[PDB]
Amino acid sequence: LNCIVAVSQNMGIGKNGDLPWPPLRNEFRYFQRMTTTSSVEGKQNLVIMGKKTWFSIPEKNRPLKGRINLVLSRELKEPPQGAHFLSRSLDDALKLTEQPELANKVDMVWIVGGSSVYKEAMNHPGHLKLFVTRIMQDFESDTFFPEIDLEKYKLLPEYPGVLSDVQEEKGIKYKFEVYEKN
Amino acid sequence: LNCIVAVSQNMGIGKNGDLPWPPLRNEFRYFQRMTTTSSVEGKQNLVIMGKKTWFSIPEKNRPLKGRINLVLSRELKEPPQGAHFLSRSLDDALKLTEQPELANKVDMVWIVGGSSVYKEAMNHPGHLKLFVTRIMQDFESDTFFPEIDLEKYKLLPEYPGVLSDVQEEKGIKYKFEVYEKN
Ligand SMILES: Nc1nc(=O)c2cc(CNc3ccc(C(=O)N[C@@H](CCC(=O)O)C(=O)O)cc3)cnc2[nH]1
Ligand SMILES: Nc1nc(=O)c2cc(CNc3ccc(C(=O)N[C@@H](CCC(=O)O)C(=O)O)cc3)cnc2[nH]1
Repeated sequence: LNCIVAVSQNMGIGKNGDLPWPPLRNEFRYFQRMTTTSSVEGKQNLVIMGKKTWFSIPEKNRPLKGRINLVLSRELKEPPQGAHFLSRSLDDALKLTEQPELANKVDMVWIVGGSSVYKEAMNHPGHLKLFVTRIMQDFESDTFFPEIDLEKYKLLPEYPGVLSDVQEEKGIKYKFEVYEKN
Repeated sequence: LNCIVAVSQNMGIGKNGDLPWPPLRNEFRYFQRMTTTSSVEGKQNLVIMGKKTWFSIPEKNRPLKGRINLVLSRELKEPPQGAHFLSRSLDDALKLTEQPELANKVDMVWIVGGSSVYKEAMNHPGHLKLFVTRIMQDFESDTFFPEIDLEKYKLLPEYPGVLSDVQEEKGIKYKFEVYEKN
C-alpha cells in the first residue's frame, strides 16, 4: 500500500475540489509515472480514490490510463462512469484485491485521495509507503493532509526513480520525498 | 440467473456429500456443456456454489475448467485452493458481478448448489431459469432440492439445446427440464 500526494507548505491538498496550485506538468508526469509503472511483467496497478477525487480528474483522462481505477463511496449505488470497481470501504476494497482472480492481475495499490482516505490509509496497520511532493509555497486550501507521524514514518533519503534535488515549475519549487513504515 | 440441478424422484440431490446415484457420464456431459457455453467470445460463465458443493467436486475437476469458480462461505477465512473468488452470500457474489471490469468478462451466471443456495436463488427477484434433470428413480438422500413454486415458475415445453427425449444410462432413466420465472 502506497499513498501518493502533492502538498503545499501549508499541507493543503485541495481547494474547491481542485489542486490549490496551477498545473505542474512535470509533477503530473511523475505522479503518472509512479502510479502506472508496475514492477511485475503483465500485472497492473490499482488506484483507489474517493468520489471527489474521481470527479476532480479532467473528465478526459478518467479513468486514469493503464490502471485499474476503483472508487470508494458509501453513497453511490453504482460505479460512476468509466470506473472499474466501487467499494464502500477501504477494507472492502483491500479485500477485493485479495480475490485471487484479481490478485493475479494487480501489482501495486495506490491511494490517491482525498483527505479522509489518506487518513484511513495512514493508520492501517501494515507496511505503508508515502510518496509526498513538497510544493514549497503557500496556497489557499480547504482540505489538508495529516501530520506525518515521525514515531511511525521514516524518510528514505533514496529512491529508485525519484530525484533528490529541488524542482521548479512556473516559479514554483518542489521536491519529492519518500516515507516508509512497517 | 441460471440454476442447474439433477433430482431423484424423492427430490434428493446428495448423499454424504456426493450424488445419490452412480455417475451418469452423459448427464455430467450436459451440466458441463451448459455451464461452460458462453454466448460471447472473450466472455466466460460464472459458477457459484456453496462450500459443501465445492468440496463434493472430485479434487481434480476443481475448479471447473473454462469457468470462473466462486465460493459462498460465511466462515471460510480465505478462498479454498483453486477457487477464483470468495463471497459470503449470493448477494455480494451478484453485486460482485456488476463491477464493470467483472461484468465485461462474464456472460452467464449458474448456481450449482447446494440446497440453501438453490433456494435463495429461486426466491431472488428477476429473470430466473431452472435447468432440472429428473432422475426417474428413488435414491436415499440427506439433501433435498427446494420444491418449485408453480405459481411462479413455468415449464417450458422446449428450449434450444435441450434434448426432448427421455434418456437412460446404466439402466436409469432421466429427463431434461427447464423452468422459467419473470
Ligand atoms: N504527486 C501528486 N500529484 C498530483 O497531482 C496528485 C493528485 C492527486 C489527486 N488528484 C488528481 C487529479 C488529476 C489527475 C490526473 O489528471 N492524472 C493524469 C494526469 C497525467 C498527465 O495528464 O500528464 C494521469 O494520467 O495520471 C490525477 C490526480 C493525488 N496525488 C497526487 N500526487
Ligand atoms: N444436471 C446437473 N448434473 C450434475 O451432476 C450437477 C451436479 C451439481 C453439483 N456437483 C458436481 C459434482 C461434480 C462435478 C464435475 O466433476 N464436473 C466436471 C466434469 C463433468 C464430466 O465429467 O463430464 C465438469 O467439467 O463440469 C460437477 C458438479 C450441480 N448441479 C448439477 N446438475
